[PDB]
Amino acid sequence: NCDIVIVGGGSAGSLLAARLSEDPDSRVLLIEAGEEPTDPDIWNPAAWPALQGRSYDWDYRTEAQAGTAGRAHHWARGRLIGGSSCLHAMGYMRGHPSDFQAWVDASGDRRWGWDELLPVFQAIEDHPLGGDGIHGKGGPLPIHLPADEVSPLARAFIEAGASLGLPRLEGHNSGEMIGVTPNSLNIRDGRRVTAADAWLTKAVRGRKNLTILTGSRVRRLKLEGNQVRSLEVVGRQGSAEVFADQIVLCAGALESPALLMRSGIGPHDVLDAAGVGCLIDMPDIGRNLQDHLLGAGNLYAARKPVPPSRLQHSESMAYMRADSFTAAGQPEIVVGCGVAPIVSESFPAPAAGSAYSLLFGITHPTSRGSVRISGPELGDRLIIDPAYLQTGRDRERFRRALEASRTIGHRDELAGWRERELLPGTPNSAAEMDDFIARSVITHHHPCGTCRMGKDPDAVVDANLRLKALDNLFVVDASIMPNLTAGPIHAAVLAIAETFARQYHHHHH
Amino acid sequence: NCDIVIVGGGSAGSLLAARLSEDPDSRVLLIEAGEEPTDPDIWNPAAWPALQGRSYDWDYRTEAQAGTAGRAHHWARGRLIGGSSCLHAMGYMRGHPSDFQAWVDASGDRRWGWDELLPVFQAIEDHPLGGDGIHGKGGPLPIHLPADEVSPLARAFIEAGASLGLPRLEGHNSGEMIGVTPNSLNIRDGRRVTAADAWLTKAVRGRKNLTILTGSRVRRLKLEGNQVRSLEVVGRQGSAEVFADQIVLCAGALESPALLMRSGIGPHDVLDAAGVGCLIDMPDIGRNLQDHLLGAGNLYAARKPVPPSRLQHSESMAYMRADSFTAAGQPEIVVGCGVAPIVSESFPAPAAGSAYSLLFGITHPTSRGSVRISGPELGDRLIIDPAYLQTGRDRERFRRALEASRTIGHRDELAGWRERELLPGTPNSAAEMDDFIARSVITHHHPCGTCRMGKDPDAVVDANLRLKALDNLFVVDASIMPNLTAGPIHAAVLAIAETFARQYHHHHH
Ligand SMILES: Cc1cc2nc3c(=O)[nH]c(=O)nc-3n(C[C@H](O)[C@H](O)[C@H](O)COP(=O)(O)OP(=O)(O)OC[C@H]3O[C@@H](n4cnc5c(N)ncnc54)[C@H](O)[C@@H]3O)c2cc1C
Ligand SMILES: Cc1cc2nc3c(=O)[nH]c(=O)nc-3n(C[C@H](O)[C@H](O)[C@H](O)COP(=O)(O)OP(=O)(O)OC[C@H]3O[C@@H](n4cnc5c(N)ncnc54)[C@H](O)[C@@H]3O)c2cc1C
Repeated sequence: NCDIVIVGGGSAGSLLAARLSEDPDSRVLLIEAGEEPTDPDIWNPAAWPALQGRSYDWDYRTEAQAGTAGRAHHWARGRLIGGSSCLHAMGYMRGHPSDFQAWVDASGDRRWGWDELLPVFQAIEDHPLGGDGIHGKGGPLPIHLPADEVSPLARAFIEAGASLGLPRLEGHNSGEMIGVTPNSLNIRDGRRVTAADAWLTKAVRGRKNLTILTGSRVRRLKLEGNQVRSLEVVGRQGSAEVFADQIVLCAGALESPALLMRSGIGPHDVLDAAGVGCLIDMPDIGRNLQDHLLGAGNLYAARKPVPPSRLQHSESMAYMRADSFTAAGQPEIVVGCGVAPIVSESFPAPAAGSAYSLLFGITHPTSRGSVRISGPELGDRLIIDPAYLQTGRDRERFRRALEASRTIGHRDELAGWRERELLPGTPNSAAEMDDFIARSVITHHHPCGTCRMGKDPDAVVDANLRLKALDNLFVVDASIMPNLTAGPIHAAVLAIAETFARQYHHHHH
Repeated sequence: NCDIVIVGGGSAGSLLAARLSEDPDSRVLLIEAGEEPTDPDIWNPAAWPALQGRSYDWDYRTEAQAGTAGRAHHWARGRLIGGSSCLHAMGYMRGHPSDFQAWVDASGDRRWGWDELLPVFQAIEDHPLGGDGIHGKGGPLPIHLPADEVSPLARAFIEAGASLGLPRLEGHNSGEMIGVTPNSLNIRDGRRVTAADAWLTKAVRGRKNLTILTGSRVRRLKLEGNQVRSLEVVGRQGSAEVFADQIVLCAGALESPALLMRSGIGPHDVLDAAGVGCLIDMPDIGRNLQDHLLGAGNLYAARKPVPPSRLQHSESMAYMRADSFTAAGQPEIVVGCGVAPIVSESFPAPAAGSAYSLLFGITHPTSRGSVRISGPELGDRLIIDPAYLQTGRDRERFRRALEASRTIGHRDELAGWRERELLPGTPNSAAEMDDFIARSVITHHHPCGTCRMGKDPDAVVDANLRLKALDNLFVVDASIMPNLTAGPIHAAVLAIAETFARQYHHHHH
């Protein structure tokens, strides 16, 4: 019998399959819904917005969002070995130490603090500042600090921000995140590196104690007593039952609580509505959904042609406080330089090369949404409501983000690039700004929180990532995050899986 | 002062004048030796062999070639806006990915690899397969895939090759070059399209920051310190001095190293012999000259009249390995179907309509020749020795090419066209084959390599196309190619200029 089954071979799942199978005494099975990657374009960094909407994208549609001008949103997730890492903008941001302090407060466990995560991040990273005592050296995930390849537009953006008082950082990962810098990227020798590339190497896949099962979707967990006894797996040509001593869920922010709910584990009323028998009433499963938004966008017509970028198109995020460009601390808002004229569907697209967008957002939304299954079946669509822009705090912070973006946008340092502002123009009121923001915001693609880790009775998992009501079931992916990190969450997801991997090797047999 | 002077308005120069002047902050001067095109016949695709030997052709004469039965050869180059593109057989072949791999090995820079050149080619091309993720869409250079206009002879040729195992391709540009297909052509609405037509549009020529100076020959570059300070330009009614911050050489495979040598930059001994003072001893300038040859030809008497072709007369190149019609990979030899009885001057011409030639060649000659000035003046003839057929490898490969041609030529699929083989007949020995090949080969018109890009100390330019000994001087044309591509080199030349154009917009002010 396999000692451990991992469900979902995305970011967290790939790390786990590799790290757990390092113990030759433990048999590991990885079950992944998608196929093995065959698309060449996904290893081309500049083709990243061009692969969602394709075969290996799950492509969800949220409920209409009252906070975003009644707009419904498309959430793209990866369905292949590598998960969302094969689709991602490949930016690497650990987050800010204060982001993780709130995890310690929520979990009651210092292992989720910056100080304890430091060696964890280090184990993950192969970073050119390795030796720092801060950044990792020799880890499987390459971190690349762009310098020469940074587009001239992005450099002018960086100068604009620096001149307002933002300090110059080397990447966002030293523990200091407020400031001005090119985003660090998971790139090596010009080619993007996925979590699957980094951990699921030829050598790893060759291990006898590791089995990878692709094209295979886990439909239900089967319970006996206080334990998961088996998994029903649906494959191309039939379903089958897999037995395991320990089960780790890595299906991501949407698919993990979905699998739980299909299995009879979740809010009783939701399960009833979906026609699923309730075996374990867990009211928080699917709740506390969080995501970052980006206003698309503070659009500027360009004085000269904008090139299609030597990198990943969103080259530089400037995190900052909402009220000052000089103040330090935990970020509150962000403005990013987009070397593509990125706009939501509420706006006509400008001819390519003719314009660029400053993207603006808030780093720690207080809005909280939910996901729920609509039926027992795999193909029954999830009901996703991220509750975008529902709180006054989120709306107000968003106004400051927009203002900050326009302030950076109109700097002399960008006068070589800027012909004029196309969007928003000049709103005369909070109402008009709110309306522009509502029409412009799009997902930053960081859903998380739906199986929240916490020390309170109704949290979904405890500090050890164990589902509270059962004894051999863990959730180890974005779904457990008590709160969003300031920026992109891939690194935090990887850190979650690595601390779980360590915890596992630490206690078992 | 002009920020940039471009020398030579041929293929590379036209692209550069257009692309660089897109930055309205940079003043661009294009200096072209020829006049503006006035000859109507050069926009008639079937008149292409009829315009060389005319007013706007430079018409060089090589040294007698010991490897080609002591024959001297005529090299025709364009002298007009558009350069060699106004004279060309208008075939479009990117080359094979392995061709460019050797550029990466020579330059030490991945930007010269197929993967990096892919978007470059894409930016250039307006191709009916655009959307591919391979072929370009919307670019200034139209690529036409002939179908209905392909002559019946060429179709029979294609069938002949297909029946031996060659796969059917749609053009040569997907990354797969071995196989059978009509050549793709730079044609739109029946009319040929030059590089000048494509990039130097009315709108482009109307820009205030672009000056085009025709009838003007650059005689010398003037040096101060490690920089070019000015150019001596010779016009119809006198000479004059032009100042510039940056100088880009686009004078082509012969005229670029010539201008360098006249300027005191080149092999010290060669400059002495030509009576030019040596300011910078650069031994490789003028060396590593490469060119493709075509045997003219494997001549067949026709069973019925051969029409003067609805296209460009050489409609179909079949690239292949030398030892098998079924093997894939990088080409080694080529056989092309000529809907004209093309023969070298060593053979009497057959009456028009009475015969056709299969043209045969090797794709990657290992022979290396040289160009050198014979004096300081513009009208002092270049000494050109391409060293045709000097290596045993080139001679041996050529025998396989001839054999392949005769094998295709005698196929049942061509029995409707073939009356009998006129040339070579049947040689009984390697010696007799070598002699026939030596008398029959003519230039394919792809000279290149004379200012070779490389990472070694004595290369002429570095990976960035900057002349190694100076700080503001670039060479951006066929002269920089480390090696020939498998087929015609226009696309590669255009790719060279486009990656330079991108590199320029990327770093300056
Ligand atoms: C377009 C896009 C761009 C992004 N860019 C960035 C970025 O630039 N920087 C950053 O930090 N983050 C980025 N992210 C977010 C980051 O990629 C994700 O947060 C991270 O990959 C989450 O990892 P995960 O393990 O929680 O889930 P995933 O990586 O999504 O993995 C879940 C896996 O489980 C599989 N699965 C799901 N259900 C089942 C089932 N029932 N049975 C079997 N298998 C199943 C899925 O097919 C998938 O492989 C981006 C996300 C997207 C969509
Ligand atoms: C007859 C013929 C047919 C061809 N057919 C094909 C084909 O079918 N497919 C293909 O891919 N390739 C073909 N080629 C090759 C292709 O045309 C050339 O390789 C390509 O045009 C090279 O471009 P270039 O910029 O390096 O030089 P060119 O296009 O030759 O441009 C050089 C320019 O510099 C100018 N110049 C030179 N010296 C000076 C000076 N000192 N001062 C000012 N100006 C100067 C010249 O007048 C000319 O305009 C053909 C070539 C020929 C001759």
